[PDB]
Amino acid sequence: DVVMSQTPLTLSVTIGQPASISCKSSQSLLDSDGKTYLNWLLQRPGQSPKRLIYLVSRLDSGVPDRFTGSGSGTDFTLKISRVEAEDLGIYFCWQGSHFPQTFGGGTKLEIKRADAAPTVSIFPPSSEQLTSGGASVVCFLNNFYPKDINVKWKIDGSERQNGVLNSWTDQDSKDSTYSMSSTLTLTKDEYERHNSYTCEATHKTSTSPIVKSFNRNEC
Amino acid sequence: GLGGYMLGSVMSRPLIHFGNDYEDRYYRENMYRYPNQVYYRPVDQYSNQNNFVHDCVNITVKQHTVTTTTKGENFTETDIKIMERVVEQMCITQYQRESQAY
Amino acid sequence: QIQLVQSGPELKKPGETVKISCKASGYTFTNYGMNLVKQAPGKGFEWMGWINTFTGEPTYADDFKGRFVFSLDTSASTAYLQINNLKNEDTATYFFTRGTDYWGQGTTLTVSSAKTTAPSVYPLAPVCGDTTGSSVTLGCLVKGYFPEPVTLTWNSGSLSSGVHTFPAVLQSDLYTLSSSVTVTSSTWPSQSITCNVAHPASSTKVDKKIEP
Repeated sequence: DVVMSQTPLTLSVTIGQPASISCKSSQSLLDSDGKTYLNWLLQRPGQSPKRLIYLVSRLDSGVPDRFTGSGSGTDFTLKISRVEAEDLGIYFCWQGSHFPQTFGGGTKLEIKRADAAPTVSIFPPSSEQLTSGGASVVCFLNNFYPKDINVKWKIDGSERQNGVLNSWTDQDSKDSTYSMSSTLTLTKDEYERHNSYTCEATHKTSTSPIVKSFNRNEC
Repeated sequence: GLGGYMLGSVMSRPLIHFGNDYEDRYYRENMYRYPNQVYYRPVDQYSNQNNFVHDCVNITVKQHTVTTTTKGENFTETDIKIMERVVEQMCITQYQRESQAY
Repeated sequence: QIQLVQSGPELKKPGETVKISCKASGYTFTNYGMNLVKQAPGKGFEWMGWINTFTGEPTYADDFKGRFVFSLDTSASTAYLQINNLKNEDTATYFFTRGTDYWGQGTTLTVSSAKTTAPSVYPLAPVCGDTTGSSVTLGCLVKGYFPEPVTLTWNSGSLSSGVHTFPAVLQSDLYTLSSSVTVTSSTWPSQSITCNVAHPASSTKVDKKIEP
């Protein structure tokens, strides 16, 4: 079983610069019919993969000369001479030369952009959910960049980890930012035992955490 | 599908001519992506050559595009035009062979 | 207009069967070969085999030559993937592809004796920054459902700008998902913003208006 080793796992490049992705197979990809079936695909956020290159270096119609595929035998390279906002997404190789066909692990390509502080919003439990003995406090940290970020919850001033669930989005195609959602779930009993609930973000764009909170007394 | 269809032996690709220097260069540069053997039914099951050839071309081209695109390929309208022209010559030659071995 | 449209989400018990379909259009179906790909949760792509659309003959990768059947309906330009004697290991999203260039949207399959659980949908109204930037962010909390997937949209899809729908997370044996949409302070509560959700596995489809 030919193994496709794709590297690196992630790439972060500035628009206009070159990007290089490598894919090495454990065995020669030269098929019996004299051809080398190495394909390069791009899977944008929320989209189904789309092929950009077939037969190692042939471009599919519409694909700019910026992209070039090269190599032979076992060492292949997808190359983008000048990167741009539309290129962000996941790239991966797919060999169809041997049975069974195999896919590379993938290379997430990130396009750098100007720094953005997360826009933070906190939401108390909905009335509809309190009527059932459940209380969820949702906090959104939207459109930020770089991606490294840290959210912390505080109940009446004390850090809280139990009942916290987080979820992150991939880099956005439009503005190239990242978003995050943190949800603190507790029982209505406990929710009513405390007053102030806080959501704190830690991001490069600020020295002090970016805080957002409310008081159960709606005060 | 391919029932009753034999696979003929490999043969040298027909050197077809396109005086336009570009297509000639495109044919030479891409023939490795085209068939070098054909699919046909016993010659006795056809009245003439035109029938054998027309059937051989359609089956050979189709089998070729489905099996190669499975591995990763792209056949343009040029590729298709050149292929039919090339495979037709090979089928006529496959006809002669079958007719020679009675 | 080359497109591959697969059948919807599936929830099945261990030992049951499933027949997933893909209706192609936009090109000569029988001129291209079809590949089948599996993607386990969080895992990468795995090739299952292919189907000769001209011949109808299917070819299975070693791990799939036991309980998998690939078939066609040439006239309808439709491919089928059947999985017999379902096992938990079969839980994943499957794709049909035209050769190597085009992919279907995929169809998620979950296998567990666990019983379907509809999702609860709670609106999320402000309580902080009112008009400190004339921007307002609202949300929609979809919690406690099973199994994946679920579909969510704001106002029947009419509203899709400045909208973030996050990946779902396993509470314990239930999935929770949230979404937020930002709009201008004027626009709301002026105009009505509603959240639309649907949970296939349990024929659930709810709507929640967001109010102050």
